[PDB]
Amino acid sequence: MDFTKPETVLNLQNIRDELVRMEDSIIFKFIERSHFATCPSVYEANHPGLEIPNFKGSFLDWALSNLEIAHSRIRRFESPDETPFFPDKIQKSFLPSINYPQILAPYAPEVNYNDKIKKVYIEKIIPLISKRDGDDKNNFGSVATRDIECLQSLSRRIHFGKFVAEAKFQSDIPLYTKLIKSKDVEGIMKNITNSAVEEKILERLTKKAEVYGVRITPEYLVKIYKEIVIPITKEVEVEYLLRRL
Amino acid sequence: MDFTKPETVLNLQNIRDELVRMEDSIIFKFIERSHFATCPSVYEANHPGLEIPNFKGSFLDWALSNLEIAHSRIRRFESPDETPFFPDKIQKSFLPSINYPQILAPYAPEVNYNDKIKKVYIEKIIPLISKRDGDDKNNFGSVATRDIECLQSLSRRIHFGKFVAEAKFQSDIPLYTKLIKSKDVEGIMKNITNSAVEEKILERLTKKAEVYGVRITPEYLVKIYKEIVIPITKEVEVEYLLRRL
Ligand SMILES: N[C@@H](Cc1ccc(O)cc1)C(=O)O
Ligand SMILES: N[C@@H](Cc1ccc(O)cc1)C(=O)O
Repeated sequence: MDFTKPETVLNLQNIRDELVRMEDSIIFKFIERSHFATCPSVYEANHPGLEIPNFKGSFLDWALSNLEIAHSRIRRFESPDETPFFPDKIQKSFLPSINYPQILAPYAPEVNYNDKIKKVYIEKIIPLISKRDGDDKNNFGSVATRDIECLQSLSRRIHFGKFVAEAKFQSDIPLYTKLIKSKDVEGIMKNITNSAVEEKILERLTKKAEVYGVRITPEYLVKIYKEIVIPITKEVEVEYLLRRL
Repeated sequence: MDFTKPETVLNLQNIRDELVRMEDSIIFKFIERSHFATCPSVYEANHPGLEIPNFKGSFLDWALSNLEIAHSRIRRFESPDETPFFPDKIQKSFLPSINYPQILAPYAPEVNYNDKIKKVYIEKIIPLISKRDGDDKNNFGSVATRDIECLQSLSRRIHFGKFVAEAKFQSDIPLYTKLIKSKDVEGIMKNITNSAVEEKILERLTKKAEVYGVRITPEYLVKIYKEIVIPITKEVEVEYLLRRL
């Protein structure tokens, strides 16, 4: 797959493979973060305790923004692959700009979920995967980096659902146009996902978790994933598809 | 293991576990980088082609330094765990300084291998693990990040050999003092490593590689590791130990 070649992106088996790569990650990112306590202070807004000059926003926010700025000068946020959490602060690169051919529909950028992702990460995911609850002041830096990477993995995967949904639409125009025209959510819902194949994916994902690393059993993790992360993946697909005509 | 508790660091089973975590990584970092071409320009000194203002040094150097500066403000380079590649440019943190009790001998900082690590990475490792040779200009940023992470994993592991060797020395003072006093390298050599246990580690490591991802077979990779990386690990142990009295 290459984002400079539409045909290679819209290819179903290719995306199929890409996801396997971007879904295994989120799982590896979670297993990493699961070695630290909850560290509420790392998220409490306005960074209570850290003397950050006029910064307003959690410690996590400062760190993530700070690291997104550093990562941008090397073209990280120019690929249709990446969507930053702080667009208003990412710098430009001293490397040549790459011509990425249009693949998705124009409105595509309007379909952004970043703020939702971080909200479920911090409120719903963290409490479940932490080693324990409480601030671990000697690891605020380690923990913060972990979140930034778990946020980065959740985003890229979730937002890749526009390509996943665009490839699908185009794989069967006649079918989707009808579903879309009748604003039939559930119709769309059942055609972009096969229970038979989704489960085998999760069965594979569980096996990876165990062999990788790991209080949190492999199967329990895959369910945290299946029940809090998956639903958001599909919200991007149906939103995109509905306004596709 | 906690670097604020000497007893928990010097603990043999703990380090045993830590390595398993820091050795599996290097392997995951290699499998990642193995999806890109060699990109010689990314290493060619003085960055031929990239208009970097008075910078002198490869593109990799600019990137790595740039990202080490960003990672430092969150205490990354204060833990006895991390040793930067560009000490003369890492900033300070706006977070409280952590009191890390002395564990290793005073001369410890003199035993630095960073420049060797990057030299074997770029000249010996890259040519073997790349998908192919040649510049892949549309990925110089992706590739560069991969190296930074493979450099970061190689370092932390290799330099952790001072703790690994200090724990050993202290685990059997009488034994090591004799070996050291006679400047008996091979003696030291055979006592810090058991062929029986080293192989089981590699056997385990191979299994991980396969299940993780993967031209480069799992077993072939583990050998690249065993033959170019391991030797440097032991060079840190014997150097440290020799000047331990
Ligand atoms: N664990 C230390 C040092 C550290 C910080 C950030 C890192 O990415 C790595 C290590 C801290 O949290 O202060
Ligand atoms: N692959 C693109 C964008 C990119 C850069 C750096 C990254 O960390 C990620 C993506 C590039 O190399 O320019």
